[PDB]
Amino acid sequence: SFKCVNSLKEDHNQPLFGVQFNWHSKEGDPLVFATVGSNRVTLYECHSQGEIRLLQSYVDADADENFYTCAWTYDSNTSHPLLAVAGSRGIIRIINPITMQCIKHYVGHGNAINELKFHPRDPNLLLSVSKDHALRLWNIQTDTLVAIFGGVEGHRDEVLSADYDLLGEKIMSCGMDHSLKLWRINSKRMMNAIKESYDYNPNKTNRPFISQKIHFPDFSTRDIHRNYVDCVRWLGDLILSKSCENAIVCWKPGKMEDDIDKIKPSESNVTILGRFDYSQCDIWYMRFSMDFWQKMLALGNQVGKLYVWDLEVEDPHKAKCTTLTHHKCGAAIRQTSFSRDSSILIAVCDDASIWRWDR
Amino acid sequence: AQRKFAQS
Repeated sequence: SFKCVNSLKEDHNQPLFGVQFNWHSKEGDPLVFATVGSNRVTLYECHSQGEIRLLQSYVDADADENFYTCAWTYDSNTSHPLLAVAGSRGIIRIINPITMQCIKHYVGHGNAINELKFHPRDPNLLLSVSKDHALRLWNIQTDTLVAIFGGVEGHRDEVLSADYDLLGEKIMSCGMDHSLKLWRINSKRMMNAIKESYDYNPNKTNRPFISQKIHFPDFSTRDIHRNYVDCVRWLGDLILSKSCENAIVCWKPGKMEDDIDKIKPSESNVTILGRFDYSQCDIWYMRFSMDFWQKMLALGNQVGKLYVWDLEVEDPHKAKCTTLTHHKCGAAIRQTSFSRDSSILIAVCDDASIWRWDR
Repeated sequence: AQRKFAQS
């Protein structure tokens, strides 16, 4: 259970499409989160009395840029937290969150970037998904494009979301073609390509770095949803995904007993384990989130209502749901984030408003 | 074929 202890609004008055607490922080450091909207990324510290202290912002040199998403990692070189951001321009900016300057940036996607994710074990491995139908894997330590996932059996419309599994051995992606696609990155080929991206030094060579063109996923399905799939998340070997049909579905490839790592690309069966129902969330690009321990699940709707499910139950159908509402919160909640200690939940909205809920 | 916004 939660209480709303504060709200504010950013002065660009554009949608805030993203929010991420920094889980890559240190001992006792203030709780910091980033918001992305318009052409800016903004950093806030959380304090008691529900105080939300604005720290710094980065505004893009290009007034036409519109950032959609961000993700935290560690800078392997300096050991400080880094923040990657991307949006409609299809350019990944790597931001020093301390100084809010762009250190470097990556171009290549033929269009808007819809989602960024860092590998759960290796801080240098950045995943991006794009309006151009492709996913790309980057090594941000050596600035290399490791692989492009797309083409023959790739997505056939915009890729909207993706997620590494817990170990960082595989990725599930989803998009406007209604499909969810599995891509193993622990194959001998991909492990080797990652090894090569680390061994690449452009000062000591004239060879360019060659990307892998992964045209075929290791599993694909369109039998979970009947519309844009705009958020996917691993729950162990299970998947949580949502379309714009008012439910998050909990499912797995193959039969109940089939191990995810035995699944073949020809596999045509799926097993649905649970469904989380809610209302008035039919627009696309509405993302759900989970706390650090994955004990809970949060999703906001298009009228400013915040759902939180208790996932701490034997079977998915059993989960109870809390709804958080405030008479002043009436705009689409695009995304939520939990602080690392699960004590704070933040929601950001289409009217540039930010909402703090304390556990 | 599918809207991203519910507001003006």
